[PDB]
Amino acid sequence: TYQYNMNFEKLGKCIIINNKNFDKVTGMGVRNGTDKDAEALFKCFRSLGFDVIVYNDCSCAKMQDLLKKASEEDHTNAACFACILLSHGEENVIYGKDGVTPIKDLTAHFRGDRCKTLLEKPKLFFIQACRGIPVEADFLFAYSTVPGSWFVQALCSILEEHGKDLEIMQILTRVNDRVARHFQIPCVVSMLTKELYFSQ
Amino acid sequence: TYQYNMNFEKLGKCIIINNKNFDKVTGMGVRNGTDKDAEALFKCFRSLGFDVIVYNDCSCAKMQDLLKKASEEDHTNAACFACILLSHGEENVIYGKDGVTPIKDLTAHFRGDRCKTLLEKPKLFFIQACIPVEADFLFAYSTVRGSWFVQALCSILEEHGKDLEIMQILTRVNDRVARHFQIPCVVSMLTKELYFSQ
Ligand SMILES: *SCCNC(=O)c1cc2cc(F)ccc2[nH]1
Ligand SMILES: *SCCNC(=O)c1cc2cc(F)ccc2[nH]1
Repeated sequence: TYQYNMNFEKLGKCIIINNKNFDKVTGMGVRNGTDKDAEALFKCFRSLGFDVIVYNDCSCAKMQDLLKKASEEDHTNAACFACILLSHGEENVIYGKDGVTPIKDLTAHFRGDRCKTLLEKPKLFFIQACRGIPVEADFLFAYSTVPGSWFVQALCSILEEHGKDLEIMQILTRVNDRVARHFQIPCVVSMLTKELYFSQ
Repeated sequence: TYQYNMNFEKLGKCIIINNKNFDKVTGMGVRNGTDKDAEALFKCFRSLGFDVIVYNDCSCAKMQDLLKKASEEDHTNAACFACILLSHGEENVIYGKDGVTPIKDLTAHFRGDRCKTLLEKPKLFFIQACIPVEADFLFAYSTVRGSWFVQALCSILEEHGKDLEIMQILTRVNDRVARHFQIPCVVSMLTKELYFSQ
């Protein structure tokens, strides 16, 4: 078929990492408005049919252990997997509370060879990294650099109105448009091999 | 307004850089089959409706001037623009005949403002090598008859280039080369849906 099979017991997991406060040492300030993002997103993704977990002010070691343990779960009865990262960022790196880890190490755990239960299933990453290569099939990255957040608000609004009738590329194209109309722009890196509808 | 407005005199320009033979001083081999690639691409994109021109074994400066002059042209009557790159590739950089040149420098000429006539219109880059940012750019990037990527892109486009949206085409391309076994990507900064008709 031309779209991902969605006939599973569940839609799948949605991990939200909400980093607001950072250790003085990192020279990063409070990320005001992120709670509003985190909350809109969890409500939104809950409503699509995801099982949402929300983590807050995580260390670098937590974000790593967190995701690794998620990648070691049994995803057989799930349609897909989503992870949302709201934090500080610089080229190819995301901030924990105590430092900096490469976005690539975070996503690497969900790789065909190390996460057999999610093979041929979409793995979704929405990164909202304010202050500034995992090349494998069925990955998708929605990265935004624009400083709740415009990107996050737009994602949520389009998703709650069209989440069940549009394909992700359509959703995220529309998102790109309105963070663009508010006037930087978000992007989308797709390695997807089918079309993705969150419905049945 | 959910789709890019295609109502113009022409679809637009489509430059093809087809680098096969490389200057000794780079120790880069003959890219056999890149000619079957470039011919496949020419016929396909011409059939979509692009004004296609093919340039062979371009040097680094040729590639730069090609694209700068290209951006300097008047694009008032065109729906969009498309560049296809067939070469050797490393990290964020293409090869000319006479060495290497960074991808971004090629697209820099087409930015939001340096090419005011292409503003609000899709600039498509199809790269087959073996940042940067901005509204209405799209990259289809691959690593490896001709290459599996090209062969897939041409077949799907020959068949659905007139009824499917750009992202649907490229997703099918992705799936197709994946079936053969690396995987092509799509970087999208598009703000609308893209159809090659109406
Ligand atoms: S929002 C994605 C950020 N930029 C990239 O990751 C990127 C740009 C680009 C351009 C190319 F020609 C090929 C690959 C590529 N990745
Ligand atoms: S074909 C593109 C290869 N990888 C990238 O260019 C890439 C991956 C990635 C992941 C992100 F979270 C953000 C941007 C990004 N570009």
